[PDB]
Amino acid sequence: SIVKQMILNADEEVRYLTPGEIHALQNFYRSGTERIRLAKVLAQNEKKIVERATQKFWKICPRTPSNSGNARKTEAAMRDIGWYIRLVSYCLLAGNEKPLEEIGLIGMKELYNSVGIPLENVRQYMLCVKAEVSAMLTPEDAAEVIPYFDLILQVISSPGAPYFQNNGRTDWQR
Amino acid sequence: MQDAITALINSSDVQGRYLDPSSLDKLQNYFQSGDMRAKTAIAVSANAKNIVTKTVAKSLLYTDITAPGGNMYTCRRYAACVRDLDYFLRYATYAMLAGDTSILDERILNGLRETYNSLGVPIGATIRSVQAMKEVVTSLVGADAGREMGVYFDHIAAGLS
Amino acid sequence: MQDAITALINSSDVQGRYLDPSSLDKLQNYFQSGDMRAKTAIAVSANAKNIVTKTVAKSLLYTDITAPGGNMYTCRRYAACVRDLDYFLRYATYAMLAGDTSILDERILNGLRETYNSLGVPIGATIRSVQAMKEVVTSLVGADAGREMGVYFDHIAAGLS
Amino acid sequence: MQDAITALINSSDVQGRYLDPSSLDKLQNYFQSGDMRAKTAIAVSANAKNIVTKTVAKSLLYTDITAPGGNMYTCRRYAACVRDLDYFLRYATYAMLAGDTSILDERILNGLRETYNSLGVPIGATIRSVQAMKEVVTSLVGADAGREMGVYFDHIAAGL
Amino acid sequence: MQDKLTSVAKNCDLTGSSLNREVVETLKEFLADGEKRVQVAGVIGSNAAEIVKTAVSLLFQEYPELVSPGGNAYTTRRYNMYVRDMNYFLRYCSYAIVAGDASVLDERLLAGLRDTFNSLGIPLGPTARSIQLMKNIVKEKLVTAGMTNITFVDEPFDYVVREISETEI
Amino acid sequence: SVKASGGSPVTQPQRYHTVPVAVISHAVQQDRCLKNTELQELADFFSSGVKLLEIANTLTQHADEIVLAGANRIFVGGSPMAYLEKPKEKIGLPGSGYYVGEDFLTAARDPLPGGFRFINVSRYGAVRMKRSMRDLAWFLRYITYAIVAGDGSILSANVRGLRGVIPEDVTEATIVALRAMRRQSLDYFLEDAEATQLVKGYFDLLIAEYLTDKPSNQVRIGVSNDQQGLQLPQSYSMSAEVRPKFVFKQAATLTQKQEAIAAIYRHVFERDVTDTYGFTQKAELESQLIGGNISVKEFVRRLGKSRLYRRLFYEPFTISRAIELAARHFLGRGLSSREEFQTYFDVMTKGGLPALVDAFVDSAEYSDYFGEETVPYLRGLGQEAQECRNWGPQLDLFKYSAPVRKVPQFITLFGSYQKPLPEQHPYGCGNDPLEIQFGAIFPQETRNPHPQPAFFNKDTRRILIGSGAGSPDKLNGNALGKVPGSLGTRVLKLEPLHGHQSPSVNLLHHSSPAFIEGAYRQVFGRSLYEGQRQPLSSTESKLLGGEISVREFVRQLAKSKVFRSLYWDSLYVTKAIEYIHRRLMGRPTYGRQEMNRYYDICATRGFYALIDAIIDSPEYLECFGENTVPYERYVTARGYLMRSPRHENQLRRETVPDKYNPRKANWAA
Amino acid sequence: SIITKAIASADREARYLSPGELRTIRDFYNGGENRLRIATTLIENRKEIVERGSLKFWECCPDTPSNSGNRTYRASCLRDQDWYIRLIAYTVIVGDVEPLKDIGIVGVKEMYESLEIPLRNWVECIRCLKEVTLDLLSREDAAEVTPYFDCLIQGMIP
Ligand SMILES: *[C@H](C)[C@H]1/C(=C/c2[nH]c(/C=C3N=C(/C=C4\NC(=O)C(CC)=C4C)C(C)=C\3CCC(=O)O)c(CCC(=O)O)c2C)NC(=O)[C@@H]1C
Ligand SMILES: *[C@H](C)[C@H]1/C(=C/c2[nH]c(/C=C3N=C(/C=C4\NC(=O)C(CC)=C4C)C(C)=C\3CCC(=O)O)c(CCC(=O)O)c2C)NC(=O)[C@@H]1C
Ligand SMILES: *[C@H](C)[C@H]1/C(=C/c2[nH]c(/C=C3N=C(/C=C4\NC(=O)C(CC)=C4C)C(C)=C\3CCC(=O)O)c(CCC(=O)O)c2C)NC(=O)[C@@H]1C
Ligand SMILES: *[C@H](C)[C@H]1/C(=C/c2[nH]c(/C=C3N=C(/C=C4\NC(=O)C(CC)=C4C)C(C)=C\3CCC(=O)O)c(CCC(=O)O)c2C)NC(=O)[C@@H]1C
Ligand SMILES: *[C@H](C)[C@H]1/C(=C/c2[nH]c(/C=C3N=C(/C=C4\NC(=O)C(CC)=C4C)C(C)=C\3CCC(=O)O)c(CCC(=O)O)c2C)NC(=O)[C@@H]1C
Ligand SMILES: *[C@H](C)[C@H]1/C(=C/c2[nH]c(/C=C3N=C(/C=C4\NC(=O)C(CC)=C4C)C(C)=C\3CCC(=O)O)c(CCC(=O)O)c2C)NC(=O)[C@@H]1C
Ligand SMILES: *[C@H](C)[C@H]1/C(=C/c2[nH]c(/C=C3N=C(/C=C4\NC(=O)C(CC)=C4C)C(C)=C\3CCC(=O)O)c(CCC(=O)O)c2C)NC(=O)[C@@H]1C
Ligand SMILES: CCC1=C(C)/C(=C/C2=NC(=C\c3[nH]c(/C=C4\NC(=O)[C@H](C)[C@H]4CC)c(C)c3CCC(=O)O)/C(CCC(=O)O)=C2C)NC1=O
Ligand SMILES: CCC1=C(C)/C(=C/C2=NC(=C\c3[nH]c(/C=C4\NC(=O)[C@H](C)[C@H]4CC)c(C)c3CCC(=O)O)/C(CCC(=O)O)=C2C)NC1=O
Repeated sequence: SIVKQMILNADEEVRYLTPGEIHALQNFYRSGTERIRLAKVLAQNEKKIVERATQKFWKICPRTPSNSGNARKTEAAMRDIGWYIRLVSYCLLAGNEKPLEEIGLIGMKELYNSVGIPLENVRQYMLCVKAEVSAMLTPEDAAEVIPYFDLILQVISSPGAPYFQNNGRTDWQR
Repeated sequence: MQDAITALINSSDVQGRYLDPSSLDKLQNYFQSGDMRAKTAIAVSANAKNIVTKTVAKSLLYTDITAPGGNMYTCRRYAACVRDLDYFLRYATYAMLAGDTSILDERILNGLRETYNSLGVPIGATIRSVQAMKEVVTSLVGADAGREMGVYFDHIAAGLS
Repeated sequence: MQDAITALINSSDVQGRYLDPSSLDKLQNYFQSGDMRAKTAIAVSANAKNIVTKTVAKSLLYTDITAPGGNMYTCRRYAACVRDLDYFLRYATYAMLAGDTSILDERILNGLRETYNSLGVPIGATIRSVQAMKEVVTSLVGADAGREMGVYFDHIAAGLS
Repeated sequence: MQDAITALINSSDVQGRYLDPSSLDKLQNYFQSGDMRAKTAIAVSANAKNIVTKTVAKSLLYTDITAPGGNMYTCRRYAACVRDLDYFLRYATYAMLAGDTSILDERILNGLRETYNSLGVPIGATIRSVQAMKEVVTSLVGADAGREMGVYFDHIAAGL
Repeated sequence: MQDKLTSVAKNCDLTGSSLNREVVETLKEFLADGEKRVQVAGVIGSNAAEIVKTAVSLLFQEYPELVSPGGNAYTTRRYNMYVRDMNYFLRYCSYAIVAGDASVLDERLLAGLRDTFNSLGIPLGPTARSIQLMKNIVKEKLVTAGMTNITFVDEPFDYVVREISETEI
Repeated sequence: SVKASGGSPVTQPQRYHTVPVAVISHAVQQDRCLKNTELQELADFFSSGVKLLEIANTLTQHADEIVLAGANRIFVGGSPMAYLEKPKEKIGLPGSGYYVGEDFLTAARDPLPGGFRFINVSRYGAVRMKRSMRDLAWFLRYITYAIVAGDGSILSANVRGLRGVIPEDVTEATIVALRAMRRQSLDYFLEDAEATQLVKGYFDLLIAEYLTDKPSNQVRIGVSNDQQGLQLPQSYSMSAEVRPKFVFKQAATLTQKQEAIAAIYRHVFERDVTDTYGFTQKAELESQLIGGNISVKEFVRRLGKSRLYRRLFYEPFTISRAIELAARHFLGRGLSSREEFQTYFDVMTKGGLPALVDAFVDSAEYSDYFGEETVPYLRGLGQEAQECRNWGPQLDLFKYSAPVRKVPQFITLFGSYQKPLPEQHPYGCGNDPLEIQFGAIFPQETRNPHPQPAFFNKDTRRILIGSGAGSPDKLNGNALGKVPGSLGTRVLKLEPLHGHQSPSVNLLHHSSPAFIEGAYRQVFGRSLYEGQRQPLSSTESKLLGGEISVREFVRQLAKSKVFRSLYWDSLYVTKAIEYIHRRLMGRPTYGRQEMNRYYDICATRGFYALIDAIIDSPEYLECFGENTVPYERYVTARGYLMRSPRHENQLRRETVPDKYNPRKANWAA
Repeated sequence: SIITKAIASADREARYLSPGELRTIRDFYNGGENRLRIATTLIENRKEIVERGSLKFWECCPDTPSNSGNRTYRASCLRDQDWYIRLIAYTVIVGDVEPLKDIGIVGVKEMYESLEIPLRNWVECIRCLKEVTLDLLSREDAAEVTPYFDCLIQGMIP
């Protein structure tokens, strides 16, 4: 959380929190009710967002482990997406991205390499999830929540799309 | 020495490209401001002696700097301080006309601190005098042209500090 | 500077004694190699500009150094690099004639590194250019004289690092 | 650090072409000489102390630099000179095994002139010592192996 | 490193003019654009990988010899270094946009950059071109997001170019 | 803004691994000759080199067939080999003799994966097709390179992370093509079972490493808020040379423990100096390490506090240089910022050298990198992401000549980063002579090196302190200058001469020998020896008879062989230019404009043309005319300060009380 | 400042500024105008603050070098009081103790021990100045200003 980060920074330098850090903490405390409301909103819309995002993702990328005819793989993919939405809600509550980093971002690429899931498929799935979250939430709620999904995407966005050394045609598949 | 146009041309030339629309817009801004720059140069040239007189009066006179044992004591050192203020005013006017601070980097601030420390010239008093000169010039040429000249006065002062 | 004969003379002179038989043998070796040194000097003098042209073509052309924004970009910087290469070739010929690298240390290398660092000249690129020049000279002259000149080219390259 | 194979691969790769017959011939010569190069590396590793002893005896002992006021005076500076000679021999062996002089340019000549000039070590005496070491190595490991070691000995000497 | 407010506050004591009218006016002008600076930084951070990828692809389009044999972007090792360094530049430019001051660029990006690039043979022309491409892409994204007065976004990138490019005139 | 430069060391980063390079690098970093096992490895590699060359030649001769086999497996609806661009030889380069004279006209005359979809050549585009074909040919070429090098590193470092750089849409296709190529390659031996094994291994390594999906960058987290965090792609680490890391284990045999201890000595002392200096107390420390009482961390801490470390890396150096060296010895890296130097300087001021050693060893960074059992090792280029701010200083610190430089290299650069251009010659501090009466005294680059280059552009103009010398008529424009040791109005001037013999006693301000000696003392800085004036006697006569002016006499003096030997023959060219300019013009050059002009004159025509250019300059005529011997008119800041060593007049330090009954409380009982 | 602290924290981890840090920075940029108004109030009233506080300080701490009959000592003490009031105003502009700490808290004990000026007398003077300042500020503005006085006092206590 932000309070934990301030305390760790102060303890590293062996000093009490400065007045500015205390004022930032007070602002964070004052924003707590709105943060909790946003987290509740995200929690209540988890299942429908996941379902719609899965539909869009299967429409986009069919050649995926979650669309290989295995029910276990489909359940696991939907569960992973729900987990990432849950971590984003944790970030909303905590005031920073540390829950996301410490639960689902550090080592995420290594985990998916070991499990066997292509990370571009994960990126496309998360883009679909971000689109669904933007569609469902109000513009303010989206403006507050989407940055964490963009933070997730930034981890698994390189190397990859876009590609510009082409003629722009996508029908070359044959 | 580079002015605004030469700086834009240099930035485009290292890339081997013609001036992009952003640099062309900057060039048009410089051309539009050229008339005000010429007017400010004329105004500062017409009042250079008075500007330096007021700067010395409001920042250096009747202090311990002009007293015996001060760095502006004796006529030679007083004249040298006035000459230095003339230098700063003239080169700030040059930089304002060019729209670029490179002239101050290459001809004013290079080795200025070492030279002043070698001679014993007070750096803080020089910075305060430059601030006073900026205030005088702003009162003389107005708020907008005053701020434009103050950009280069502040560049000199920041280089001295 | 100082050549082979002067080097042996000074080695004997710091001890205050005549040249010992080993120094006499070294002097005889230099005297016998003088003919080859003169022929190599003639060959390098005849084709100096061609040698530098081949060096630039081999090591510098069509690289990012001559591209816009590079250090050999613009005609003045290209000509300055060519001038430095001409200096290197002429002084390598001098050192080969003298049989000693003393002139290279005195005239070329004592301050070249700091000068290049101040100018932003890529030292790795100029070392590669000097090695390419050594290759060009050894192709023009021969193997034995090419190796003799490459001794001093290698000394220049080592002094540049 | 770069060996002959790296140099040839890089020269072919800069122009984006496979190994032409000239580069294949150079690589073949390097590989075929590798047997005797490893043999003489073994011999030098076995006789490094003797090589340095003979070199010092025939190039530095009983001269002015050993008498008081010389740079090899005091046991500390004698040991430092012997250590420098060992360094030169070991890195010459490295450069021979690599078939390239990059190791010498990277870890010997890079800062050698500055070190010797700041400490006052005479360059000429060091050059004579390196020459004596080259002669001793040639007499120990044979004619051709001695010559291909002397190439790198001369590279070190010309670097100074 | 310092941000705009810290530098202005310290200069208030340094120059001896204290909190006069010009300082107050500059502070008010800077604080007027603070929310836009935060928004610009958020946009840059949310699209960093896309910006860097687009800029590097356009750079290789305008410098096709860079990826050819003998080029500096030749092989995936050097390609990855290109992407890494462009990410460095974008990150520190976003920092400078937030702070409103170029001291972060001076202390953590440009100090010794020329020495490193001369040591490694990194060409400065393509570096400036890639920085300008990233700047153009960021401006396009900001216009797409609906931002209007985003002149300050030009300041870091251009500045960095002026600091790394060689003197031609 | 950032004009200070730490210099650009010549670095040659490793791009891939070769068997000889790997073996020799491992031997080098341990400071010992090749082992028997390593020599055996080298011999085995060399004896097999002919077979590797034959394999690579076989693959090269059939490169078109192999690439065609790869391309035909994935491309349909076109001819892929039409898009394969071969390298083009650069013929007719300048100086090649291709064109004689200025005449240029006569020179001429395996099952596919499930659901695999092929790629339509026409719809894929020319750009992408050329990309693909060059990629296949490049893969084959690097496979032959790996075969010759004896190491697949050139593949692994260049295909890990390639997936995604090559579009993710075609990664599967790429694999298919590679496998096809592999098949074709294996069709070209079919009789060895060893060459086939090698080709199979290299192709499998390429496929396996290419299949890695977005490998994570190695992050270097800043150790404090004054240090930046960085990232290094895995390819850079893989291609770089390998650090042999030693881990001390109490269960290891005595020989392995002694090897780790030798590594500790080689790192902390830059060399195993323990035997040379009679470090007998080492034995006790070694026991405390071998028995497991203390760790490598405590062993290094005790080594840093030993008398040997103090003798080697504290006594010869100042506090700043000692801190800079201890950074390398206890952290394997140089100092990052001036704030880090400030903290370590405060630590050293408070507690001394043991406190500094404790601050280094007890830091979280030490335990992060070396923990308790790992021997400290040198970090740097290729081991982790490097900073630009300490690039040059750290590269120079890692060299063996680091303990030979006494002037600090980090705090000076870190201080000058925050400052404008220094007061120095545009070509560096080594191009500034001592401003003395005579003698060209310059800082030698290789002796006590302290060069501080700065990025002076061609238009910088130096600030000079006027000396105030000159005749009263040639004053009042720059009369505000005053420099100690200046003979103000004592300039040497000789009015030109205009059928009867002269009187016996005719007196000028200076007698003819006195004026000639003054001219010699100004041009040469000092009086010459007895016979040295012999070559110029006729010139002196022409000056006494009015044939030539003082300007021509000065020009002839500066053109003499004595002047050339004193100030040109054994001087760096621009150092000679600067000194001759100071002697003849009376001032240092302003900047790179004059320096470049005179350097070009020296390069094209030589020394005499340089003398002519200086003497014939309009400024020389303005300042000295035809009848005045030159004199010193400007000095630098340092030259001015060297002539002003007394400041007792400015230390005058800094009455009736202003309060009645001071230092008393109100309403005291 | 908090902007600089956030940028340094992000830089250490080689990451862009996170949404939470950006929200914090936006909040302080929003509060900048209020902090500027408070600092302007401090600056415009600095002479009365120093006058009243110095009179109170010489009442409560008479055995101090400034209150000893030396005109130079008294002038320097008053100059220092004005200096610290202005520094507190500037650090209020910034919004964090960093400028005031960098200019006049780090090494203040060493500087005034070299000058042979008791640091407890300085603590008493800063207490008097803080009381006088709090007399002319609202509680909300005092919540912004007082912690910098307290930081200075803590940095001055031996
Ligand atoms: C009196 C005969 C004439 C005159 C004089 C006048 N002077 C001032 C102010 C200053 N005078 C000096 C003089 C000197 N500084 C030096 O270093 C030396 C050499 C040792 C001298 C002679 C200076 C420095 C000042 C500035 C004030 C200060 O004390 O720092 C004034 C006052 C001008 C003003 O108030 O602006 C006057 C009037 N005036 C006459 O009418 C006489 C002809
Ligand atoms: C006046 C505001 C302050 C002051 C100044 C002072 N300066 C000098 C002497 C010199 N000033 C310079 C500066 C420059 N020369 C240049 O060419 C340029 C660039 C255009 C600059 C900035 C120099 C070189 C000198 C040395 C002497 C000379 O004129 O050549 C003095 C006299 C120092 C002496 O005793 O020699 C003084 C007093 N002093 C103050 O106290 C003011 C705050
Ligand atoms: C065309 C009008 C004439 C001509 C051209 C020609 N050029 C080259 C090669 C080079 N040209 C340059 C030019 C410049 N470099 C600079 O920095 C500037 C200032 C902006 C200029 C004009 C350079 C550096 C080269 C070298 C190659 C490189 O770019 O690295 C050639 C040589 C081609 C070859 O390799 O043989 C030629 C022929 N030829 C004509 O017939 C015209 C008269
Ligand atoms: C060519 C191989 C490389 C190259 C060179 C280059 N040099 C300059 C400019 C200068 N070089 C020198 C060096 C010397 N000074 C000496 O005394 C000697 C020995 C006689 C040498 C070799 C000097 C003095 C200059 C003058 C700088 C000036 O313009 O005043 C340049 C021009 C740099 C500029 O900024 O204009 C260049 C390009 N650069 C390369 O990239 C080649 C690898
Ligand atoms: C006599 C007690 C023992 C003995 C000695 C011995 N020494 C040499 C030759 C040399 N001795 C030295 C000694 C020193 N150099 C120093 O700097 C110092 C410190 C002050 C000392 C003690 C050196 C350098 C030499 C080399 C020759 C020279 O002096 O130039 C020899 C001859 C070696 C040879 O093979 O020529 C001998 C025999 N030998 C014994 O058996 C005694 C126990
Ligand atoms: C012996 C042939 C001559 C000699 C040498 C001498 N050297 C030193 C000191 C040093 N020598 C080096 C050289 C290197 N160290 C390395 O690691 C490498 C690369 C492998 C090299 C080339 C160094 C670094 C030093 C300084 C550290 C040290 O003292 O060990 C000395 C001592 C100098 C002193 O006064 O301290 C000497 C005497 N001197 C001669 O006269 C011989 C001709
Ligand atoms: C004699 C007591 C000792 C001695 C002296 C010595 N000096 C030189 C050469 C130079 N001496 C100087 C000194 C000065 N430069 C100045 O400007 C002044 C003030 C007027 C002085 C005193 C300089 C610059 C030189 C350099 C050469 C020159 O003459 O220009 C030498 C010659 C050294 C050489 O290698 O040329 C000597 C021998 N040496 C001793 O051993 C005596 C104890
Ligand atoms: C080890 C040797 C090596 C190789 C081969 C390599 C490949 C490589 N292929 C690239 C691009 C590319 N490569 C391909 C295509 C393909 N590539 C294939 O191997 C397939 C056969 C084919 C698809 C069927 C395309 C389409 C691009 C351009 C991607 C873009 O749009 O950016 C790039 C990016 C640079 C550029 O765009 O020019 C690299 C570095 N890198 C290396 O270091
Ligand atoms: C935060 C400030 C900072 C910078 C900028 C920086 C740059 C930097 N770029 C490097 C590499 C590299 N950088 C590039 C390429 C380029 N680089 C560019 O900025 C261009 C876009 C492109 C050329 C046009 C390449 C090709 C390499 C590898 C060089 C090699 O082949 O060894 C390296 C050496 C490897 C390392 O240790 O990371 C450094 C230090 N380091 C820093 O700390």
